Amino acid sequence: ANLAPLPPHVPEHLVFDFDMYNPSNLSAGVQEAWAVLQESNVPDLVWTRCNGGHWIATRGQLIREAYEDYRHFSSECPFIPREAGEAYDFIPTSMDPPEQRQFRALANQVVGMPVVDKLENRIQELACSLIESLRPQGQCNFTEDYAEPFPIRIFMLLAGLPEEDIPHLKYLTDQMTRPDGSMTFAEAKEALYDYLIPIIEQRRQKPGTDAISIVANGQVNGRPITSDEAKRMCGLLLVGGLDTVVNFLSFSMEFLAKSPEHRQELIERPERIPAACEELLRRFSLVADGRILTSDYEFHGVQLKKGDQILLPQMLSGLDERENACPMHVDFSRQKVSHTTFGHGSHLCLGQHLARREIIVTLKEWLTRIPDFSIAPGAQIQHKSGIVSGVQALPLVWDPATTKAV
Ligand code: HEM
Repeated sequence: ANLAPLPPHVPEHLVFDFDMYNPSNLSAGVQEAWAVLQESNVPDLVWTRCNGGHWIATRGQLIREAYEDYRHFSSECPFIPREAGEAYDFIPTSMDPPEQRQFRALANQVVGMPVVDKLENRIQELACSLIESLRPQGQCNFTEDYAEPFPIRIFMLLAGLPEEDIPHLKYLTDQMTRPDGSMTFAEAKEALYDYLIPIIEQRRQKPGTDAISIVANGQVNGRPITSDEAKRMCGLLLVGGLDTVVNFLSFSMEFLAKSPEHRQELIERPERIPAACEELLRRFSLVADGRILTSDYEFHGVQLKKGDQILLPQMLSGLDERENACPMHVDFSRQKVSHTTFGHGSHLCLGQHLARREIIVTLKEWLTRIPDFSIAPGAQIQHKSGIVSGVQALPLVWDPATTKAV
């Protein structure tokens, strides 16, 4: 890899060239690959020369800490590389309190608990339809057959966007989280905003009841939201809607496809599913963004310099043995599932209730109809890493004679 020149103020012993877009031991799994940052030979706060050079807090306590101190760690540049953090202007994430506060309130109206509760029937229906549709096939490509359509259509439904725009939209968000080099972030950004601008003006003239209409005609600071702000808020919703649960579902199903005992457990004790959901969210956490130093600052003995970027992997907190014993083992009965999978501080994920709902429904509905399944033989499952990690393909197979329509 191409390392960037070690800045003068960075100690050589703090260097650890970890590449968040292509971790060295990715073949062992993306979480495993990131967990190497937590080995004994790695300091708690290191500096990677990769992707332009930036710090990485490797421990749950430091990640939580930095996330709570927005005064030193600004959300103004939350992505690595720097070009990505700059071209990034999403709302409410590119804002630090108290500003993001109002915008966070409005985004909550469109994805908050009340919306989720109201959409629960639709969510349940879709899961049941998708699964009953596959149950007899005796096989499927989970990533394209379920993980993608289930959450995305629910989001398209909630946003009032045609399911026909999904391919184009999904490619653009994936470009922002796991860049393939085809275009810069600013370009993926633009392409995404190009799609929204007309829609926003449209729903501004003729407001509807969809999320985009609600956002576009919402109010912030006691006054109306601008088209720009509406667009920046919606760009983020698109990413959360098309590139989060979509990826997380595959990590969990890959796992269940190999854990017959874990499946049996939720089959018999469905009351355990919400706990299983939280534990899988810990073990298969997948997000990693960060902050930018607002000024020179000494953190846990390390001298941080104004302008310095620091990755605070939400993914690492719950994997930290200091936070959970035997962090790599999945135990649905963990007395306390500690994690920051949905973030920490003033930017706690607003779509986590929807995510949990979607996850719990999948677990229940899938295991009901298709209790016994496994990964297709010879299949090699591969992961991908970035601001949000995912799974390349997930071929599953099963005996329809063991399934059952409900
Ligand atoms: C498994 C699913 C998901 C995970 C793991 C996840 C994770 C995250 C994380 C870690 C943050 C904080 C980032 C930071 O502090 O810089 C965040 C913020 C946010 N997420 Fe999610 N998210 C998920 C699903 C969703 C969904 C489905 C939506 C729906 C559009 C969504 C909407 C948001 C919003 C609006 C914010 C901004 C909150 C703020 O800045 O105050 N997320 N998400």
